[PDB]
Amino acid sequence: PSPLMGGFGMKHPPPQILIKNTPVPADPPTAFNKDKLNSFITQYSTGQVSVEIEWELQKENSKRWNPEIQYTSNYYKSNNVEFAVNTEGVYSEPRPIGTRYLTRNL
Amino acid sequence: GVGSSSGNWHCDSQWLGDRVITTSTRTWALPTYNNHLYKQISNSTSGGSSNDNAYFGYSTPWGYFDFNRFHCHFSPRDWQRLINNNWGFRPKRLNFKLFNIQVKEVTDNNGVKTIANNLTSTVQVFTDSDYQLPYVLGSAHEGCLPPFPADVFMIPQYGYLTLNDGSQAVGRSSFYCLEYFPSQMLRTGNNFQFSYEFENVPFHSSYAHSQSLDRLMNPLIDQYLYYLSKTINGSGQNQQTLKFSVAGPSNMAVQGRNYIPGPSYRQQRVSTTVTQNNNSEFAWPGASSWALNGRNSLMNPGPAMASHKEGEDRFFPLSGSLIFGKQGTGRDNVDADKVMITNEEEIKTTNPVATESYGQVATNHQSAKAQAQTGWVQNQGILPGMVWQDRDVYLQGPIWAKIPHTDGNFHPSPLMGGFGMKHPPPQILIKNTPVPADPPTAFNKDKLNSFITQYSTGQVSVEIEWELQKENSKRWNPEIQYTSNYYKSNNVEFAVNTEGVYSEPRPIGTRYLTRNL
Amino acid sequence: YAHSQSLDRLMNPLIDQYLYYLSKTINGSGQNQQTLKFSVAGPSNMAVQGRNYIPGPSYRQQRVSTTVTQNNNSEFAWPGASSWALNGRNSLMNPGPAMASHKEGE
Repeated sequence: PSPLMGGFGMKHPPPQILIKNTPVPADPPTAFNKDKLNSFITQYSTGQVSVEIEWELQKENSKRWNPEIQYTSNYYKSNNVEFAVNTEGVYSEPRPIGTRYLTRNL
Repeated sequence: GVGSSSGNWHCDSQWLGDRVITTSTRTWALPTYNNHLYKQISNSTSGGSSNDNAYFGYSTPWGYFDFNRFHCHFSPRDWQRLINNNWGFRPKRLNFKLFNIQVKEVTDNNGVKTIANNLTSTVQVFTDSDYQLPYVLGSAHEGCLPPFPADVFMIPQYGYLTLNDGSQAVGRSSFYCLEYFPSQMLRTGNNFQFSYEFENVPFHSSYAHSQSLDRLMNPLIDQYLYYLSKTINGSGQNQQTLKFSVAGPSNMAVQGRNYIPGPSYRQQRVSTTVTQNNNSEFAWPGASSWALNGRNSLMNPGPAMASHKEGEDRFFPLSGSLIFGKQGTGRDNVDADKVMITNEEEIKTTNPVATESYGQVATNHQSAKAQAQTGWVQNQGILPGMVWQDRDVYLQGPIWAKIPHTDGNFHPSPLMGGFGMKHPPPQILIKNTPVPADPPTAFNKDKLNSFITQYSTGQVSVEIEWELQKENSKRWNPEIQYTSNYYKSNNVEFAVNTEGVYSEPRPIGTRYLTRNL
Repeated sequence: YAHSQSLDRLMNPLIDQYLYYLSKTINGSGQNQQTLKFSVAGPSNMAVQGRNYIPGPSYRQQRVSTTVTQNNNSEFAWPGASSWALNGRNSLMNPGPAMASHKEGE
């Protein structure tokens, strides 16, 4: 049951976290009306969110003699730095990076 | 504190063996009522009326909290669980919370409305725990908690009636000031709560009978009792005789019985196929009613009686059943497709049909001359040996009522359905404390007439524990159960539509399982 | 004590009921005008509201005026009286079930 787009398949994954601004009615009429209130004060909210994940690693103990292939940046000069902001403040990711650079036997 | 919440949102149901605990939270808004005043009201102030509609009373600046409807506590799925699996239920415990109070002030300039917080204002709340105020709950009024938990609702205004003579009052009339009670005062940051234990009440019967009261005998064995079967030998003069026969399976109508159907008060019969009705106006003139001090009141819904015979579900008693409105239905002269008419067909096994005579009685002495004469019984009171069922309760219907404080009563189950209690859940009264505007700088003895425009909002929570009575039937074949229909439709029943409006498409009773007599 | 409320006046005079009542059976004058119209029972029509409790039992009595000229010019003390029978003997229903003596102003 490994997910086909990649990753870890779990029967009990991290739960969904749901959030909502509590409605605040505007001034109701001074005579009773049984219909649900339709007039509300315009509101929004802001805040900080933190997520901390501990990951377990599995180290390599290869006996390969020659050097491996490694992900690296290229020294050649360019207008911008890869994985940084440009002059207008926009961050970008210039390429997809996988995980398979070290090698193992079958 | 201002920046700390006074309570959390609690809304679910727990099914714990023979108990179920329901919890509901809603958002409410409370305006200022009556400009903070007590006003005398009457049909004179309403514009006049007939004698049957005259009244005298008072409206107050207070509002009140009502949750006396089953959909305030049960979701449709929870109601399905309850009614498909239990013979009975009753309420045991109640807990009530009021929290997250917000008071807002409104300022209206020439062309702009500004709403701001008033951090130092208060709301007053109290419970009528000694039952000293007129009890207006138990009259099937609007203003309860909405069925859908996301709907924000407006708190209804409190008012009451007292003794009247036309539009005038007599010396026996009572005036009540609600400020003459101790109440808790809450700023934004305070909360209110209380607990209540229900009286011991009988379980509601969430079952139908699989036997009829006139079919309780063994269909294979004769009785050892005889009945008169013939009075004349044959055609001709002077043929008088007395012949007796054993009552048995071939003649079940004449068998001796130990118990008889309950009381009746006949209603007029109305067909939903309008062409079958008489071409005249008979809604008021043809209705059953009772009189009190010269005033006529509709007998509505009246004693619990079966709505119709077998195969006559198009007929309904004129004012013998609860009629609910569909979502979006108006208030004046709406068509039959806009309303929902309940039917108490499940009680036809013990209760007489609402639109029929109870039976026949002898009205003379036959002799050799007068023949035997009988008369119809249109209203039959209680007799020893009578059995009956009470009216069913509905997901949209009321839960409890207060039994009037009187010398005597009989079977005080409320006639619109539910649990009758001498000490029901108390009334909960709430009001925004008046905040005067700027007073003059010279003393004036008159009471202040200028106030800051304010309203309040908050959350309310109600938790009820209910005791259940489980079925242990030995019936072999499967029962009837409430179910949804698989066939496709534009909307889902008991859900919202594309515009966000929740609706309840039908009334749901409680009587699907079966029991013997 | 006496009651300061009437059994037919126990409702809130400001709020409608959520129950309907049949209000019209004919559209208007003429033939074949049958219809069914329903209305909300509210403060304007208190006589048709649904109620939970009803007045106690009755056993009707003959009415006698202390202004004698208003009474019928005949003897009706025994013949017009309410009674019950037991083993062929008639007894006056006296005083009988507890009922209100008269209407308002009578």
